Amino acid sequence: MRQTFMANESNIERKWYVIDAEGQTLGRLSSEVASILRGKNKVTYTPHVDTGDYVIVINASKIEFTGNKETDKVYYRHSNHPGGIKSITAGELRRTNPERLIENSIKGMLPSTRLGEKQGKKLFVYGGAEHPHAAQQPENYELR
Amino acid sequence: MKVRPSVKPICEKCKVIKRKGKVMVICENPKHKQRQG
Amino acid sequence: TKGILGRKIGMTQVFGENGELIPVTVVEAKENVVLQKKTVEVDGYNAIQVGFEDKKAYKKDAKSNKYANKPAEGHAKKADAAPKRFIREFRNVDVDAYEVGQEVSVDTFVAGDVIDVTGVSKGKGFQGAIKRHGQSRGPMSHGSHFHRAPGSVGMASDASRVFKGQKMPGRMGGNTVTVQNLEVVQVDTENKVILVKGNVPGPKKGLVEIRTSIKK
Amino acid sequence: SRVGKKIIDIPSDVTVTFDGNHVTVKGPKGELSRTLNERMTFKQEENTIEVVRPSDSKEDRTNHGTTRALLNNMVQGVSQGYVKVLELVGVGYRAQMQGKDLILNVGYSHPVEIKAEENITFSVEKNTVVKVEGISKEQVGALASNIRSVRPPEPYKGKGIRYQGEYVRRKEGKTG
RNA sequence: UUGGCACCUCGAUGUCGGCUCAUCGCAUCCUGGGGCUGUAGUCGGUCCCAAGGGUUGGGCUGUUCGCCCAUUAAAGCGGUACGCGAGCUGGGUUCAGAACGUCGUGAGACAGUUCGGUCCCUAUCCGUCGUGGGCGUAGGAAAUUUGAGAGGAGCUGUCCUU
RNA sequence: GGGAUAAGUGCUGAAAGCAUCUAAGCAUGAAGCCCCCCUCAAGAUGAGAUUUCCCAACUUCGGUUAUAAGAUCCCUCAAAG
Ligand SMILES: [Mg+2]
Ligand SMILES: [Mg+2]
Ligand SMILES: [Mg+2]
Ligand SMILES: [Mg+2]
Ligand SMILES: [Mg+2]
Ligand SMILES: [Mg+2]
Ligand SMILES: [Mg+2]
Ligand SMILES: [Mg+2]
Ligand SMILES: [Mg+2]
Ligand SMILES: [Mg+2]
Ligand SMILES: [Mg+2]
Ligand SMILES: [Zn+2]
Repeated sequence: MRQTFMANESNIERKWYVIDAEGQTLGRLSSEVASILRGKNKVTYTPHVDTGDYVIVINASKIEFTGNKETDKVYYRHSNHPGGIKSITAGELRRTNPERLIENSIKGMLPSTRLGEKQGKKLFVYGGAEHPHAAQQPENYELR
Repeated sequence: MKVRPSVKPICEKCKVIKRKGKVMVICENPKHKQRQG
Repeated sequence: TKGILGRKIGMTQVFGENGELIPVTVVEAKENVVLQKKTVEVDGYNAIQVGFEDKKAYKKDAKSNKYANKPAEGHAKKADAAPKRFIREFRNVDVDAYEVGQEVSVDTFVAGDVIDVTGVSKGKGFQGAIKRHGQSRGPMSHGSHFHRAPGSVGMASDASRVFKGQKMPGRMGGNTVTVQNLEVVQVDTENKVILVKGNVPGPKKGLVEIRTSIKK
Repeated sequence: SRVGKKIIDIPSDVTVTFDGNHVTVKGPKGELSRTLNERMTFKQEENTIEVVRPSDSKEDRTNHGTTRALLNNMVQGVSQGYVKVLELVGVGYRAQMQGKDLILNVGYSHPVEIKAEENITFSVEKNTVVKVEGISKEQVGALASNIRSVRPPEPYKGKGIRYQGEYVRRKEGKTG
């Protein structure tokens, strides 16, 4: 007998969290944030609807790497023009666009589906210690 | 500079060192400068 | 660093101090007025907006761009100026040296100033690869059936596609072009004209922007 | 690490004060401040200092040695200072002082100007002996190296700028 | 590269060279930066970094190669169906004619030669180059704009002076 | 011209009392890398910014309406096609 609860927009409640990148390892913070965005921490998780929460990441500029990734982890992209490969090291990207660094790390951990894109839109990243979303009244969230 | 897979002393004054992950020989004789590669 | 807007009148020549023949373009740059002052505080960057060539005042049933519409009339009236035909920003000047509503006379430039001139190049319409991209023709004889065609557009199975940037027939000209390091040969304040050494982009009557040369 | 274990003598006129990792040494000639390895402890005796490493790991031994050497260098720099002497070889190769800066004429079509830095003094003797004096051993070495690299010694006649005690290998020039 | 194998294609995957258009690798021809030299200097030798750009006209031959003439900073080596024939040519080469040498009794034959000899196609889709319309961008509009991104450019001689 | 680098060149420096460009630390160093220069660019759906313009009646009171600012049809044209 079919009795499985299914979440839908009428009964989904999305909260706002703030997570501090400072002193956190890029990938580990990223995987936990991705779970939050997908709603994997809710008992009402329902795969075909977004049951996840909003996440603000602050102090992205203080995210940290292990090993020699600062100079040796290289992000490549292609402009779809012949020879159009462009690269930037993880350290340089942390210096010049830490927000993008975190955003790409997290979004690489979400499904490439319409729903996954939508869920990734609930992430807001800031290099410094401030965010402009006091109106959403976000709660501090402790990793792990 | 000698760049070659076989880096080793050529005279008794040659000194095997390691710089930036590379085996090298430094010597008073410049001919004996070697870098593994 | 200085800036002004004018219309291209046409080309002529002048004889220099040693009798050298100097080709010149005549640029009429009357009726330049500073309409707006943009700042990092308000706009996020510093620049002066200059309006050039008075157009007619607003009227009820206007049918052409000759008559300023109400938004434009309000914008210019805020600067206390008549509405203008062309409006462009100069970021290369010091905003503190200008006041809104101020005139920008051709005398801002002096003979010998090195300048960059920007315009929209003449349009040519739909053009083929020989003209548009300067490619070589095929043979005109020896049995050829290849004269003005563009030639091979790719290779083979690798890559089974044409790469972006392939040069092909299409619309030609009508592009923004900057010519660097021209010279102000002469300034005629009575006629409101600047004689620029050499040639500049665009048809006659075309809008041209003159700035202090960026390279120095 | 014997170098690490070795104790540092403090002259009476030199005062060493620690602020966590950061340390600063004052003396007759000047003040030197720097941040040392955070895992090294300091036994600050009234007349002497000792460096203590927590473990015997490779990293601890290496950093113990370098920390002791650096602190000793700071103390001796404030006390006695450091000097490096270069000399000019070659006819027409000369040096002189344009105030505090040093201008060298060494076989180039232009003179070479070396701007003096804070805590550093240049002195020219006989127009052919430059000497760099400072409290920072590192800074003295760096500036002496720059002066030498303006035109280092060449092997066929020894011409150029050398450290006064430097040994310059010599090669025979023209041969049949 | 010469081959080996015979796995896709024989209800067809057009084959050499050239032309047009390129594009990529770097094991770098020039130019830039270096170490060693049996580097005096001017030149060189050898090795390392480096792919940004640049890297010629002619004689002969179907030729690719190659030799030669004259230049150049240099006249790089390779991949892309030995790039590119629904983009071009069609000189070579493997249809029918004819002939020589040769082989064959003969019909004929020869990775021997010789003269001659039909290169079709109105672009549906992706791709590419241009150019419009819709809606979106939480009111409807006119102008001026930031620049996330993307594209372009990137070469070199000689002479004077020191 | 600027920033960061390659091969290199070094300073200080221990592990390893010496030596040592390297481990910590600090310099310097290519037509190359990121910029500087030129062009496009907010369908950048993350759709940004500034200035100026328009602004009422009727409503089953959710909403609607022709109109406003504005832009077009049509027409005379060219620097555009
Ligand atoms: Mg050997
Ligand atoms: Mg031709
Ligand atoms: Mg024809
Ligand atoms: Mg078939
Ligand atoms: Mg290489
Ligand atoms: Mg002939
Ligand atoms: Mg082929
Ligand atoms: Mg084809
Ligand atoms: Mg034929
Ligand atoms: Mg026959
Ligand atoms: Mg017979
Ligand atoms: Zn030796």
